[PDB]
Amino acid sequence: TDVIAKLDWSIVNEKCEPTIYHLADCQNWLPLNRWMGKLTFPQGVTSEVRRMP
Amino acid sequence: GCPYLYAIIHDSTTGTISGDFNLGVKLVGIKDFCGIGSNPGIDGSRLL
Amino acid sequence: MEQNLFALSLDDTSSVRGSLLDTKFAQTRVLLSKAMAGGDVLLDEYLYDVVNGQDFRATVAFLRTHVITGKIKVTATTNISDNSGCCLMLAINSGVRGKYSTDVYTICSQDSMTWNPGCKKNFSFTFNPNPCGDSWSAEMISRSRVRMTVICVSGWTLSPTTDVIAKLDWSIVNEKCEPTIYHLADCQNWLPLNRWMGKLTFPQGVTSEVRRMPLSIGGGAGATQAFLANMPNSWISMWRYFRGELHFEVTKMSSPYIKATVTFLIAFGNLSDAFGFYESFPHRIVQFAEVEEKCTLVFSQQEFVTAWSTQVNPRTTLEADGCPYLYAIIHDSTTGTISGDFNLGVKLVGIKDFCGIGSNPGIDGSRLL
Repeated sequence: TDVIAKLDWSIVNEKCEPTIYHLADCQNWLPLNRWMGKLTFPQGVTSEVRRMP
Repeated sequence: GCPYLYAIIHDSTTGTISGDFNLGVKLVGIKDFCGIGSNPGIDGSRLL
Repeated sequence: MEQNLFALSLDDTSSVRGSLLDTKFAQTRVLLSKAMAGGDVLLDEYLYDVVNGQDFRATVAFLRTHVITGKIKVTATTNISDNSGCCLMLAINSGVRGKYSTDVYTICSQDSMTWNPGCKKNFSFTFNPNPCGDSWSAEMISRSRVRMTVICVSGWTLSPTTDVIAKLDWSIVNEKCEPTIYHLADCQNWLPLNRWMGKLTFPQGVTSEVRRMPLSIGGGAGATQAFLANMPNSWISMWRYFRGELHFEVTKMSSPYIKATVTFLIAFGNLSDAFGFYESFPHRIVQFAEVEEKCTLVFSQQEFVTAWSTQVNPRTTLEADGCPYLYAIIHDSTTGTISGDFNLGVKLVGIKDFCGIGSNPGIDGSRLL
């Protein structure tokens, strides 16, 4: 049957911190969360390979 | 001339039920990033 | 500038060392049918030939090293759904002649490896191509014609949607290669035989089930109008009687879906099939977790009053038999939500504190199981 998933929105006790992007050429760490793709591998002994830019 | 992240099947996907072996690949971040010179730009990009 | 060349980093004789990356010298692709109940020969081939195509970091150095110092690590990759079983085996042997038996009992006498891709994803181990040295070369196993094999011991309890394949990662790992020679010393600290005991088959249903295995593993195993035997088993046949601590490796080759509780023990032959009170004899009860694949059975000296005949005459009634038997009884009842059988691989790996008694004149062939 169709199913459902519940959500429990709560305001937890944690400090809210900012996440800003600089133009500093050298960065200790920079987050991008850029998706790379949905890899799809069909069954069988097919010779399979995928490239991501 | 630019690197690629490769995903190769070592052995072979399989199962006792019709289906596909999907994989979500997400680049979360770059540690010790290093940006070189300003980019003039270039319209759009490869499609995947 | 110029320089003298007779004395350069050119006469290097040292064995290949490094990471499992510079050590990978061979990758063989071996396929599996969509259906193979048992005894199928997935792939047979001389060891040295496994390199033919290959071209990895280590490949080149593999051939060109006169004397290797490390064992070979073979690693298979292959997984199948939780609701399906199967059992494979990779076994190397020093040599082969004529139309040999590809059966299981024949190949697992030397270095072998068994497993179920249904519960344990990838299997691997290390072996020594030169069974009596501590060194070996590429040209070595090529000439002495070292043959390795791959077989299916028990079919799929359920068929996969498509054919599948399992890859192999041949590497020369950093481990000392040690010999494994058989003496004629009547008293031995430990003696390995790896003599297979049989493929136990338990049909579903509440059927009253029991199986006996001869502790008189002399002469070899059965076969129509002929017996086949590996070197080890064939060798222990050298003695009349014997005894010692028995070790056993019982493997599950059926889908973890096929649940069943089996109980083992040592008892004699005259025992009825409708006995029931086996549970009054010293025993070991065996269950299998959804994943557990192997279970080791140890039977100390206290389960045998005295030594027993290595091999007894084939035409011997089951009640006239006076030599122990390894018993496998169903405690409750095999079961499942899918048609299939609960197969069990029983292999006698070795005897601790072995004791061989007097030379055996011999006796042609042997009981058939």
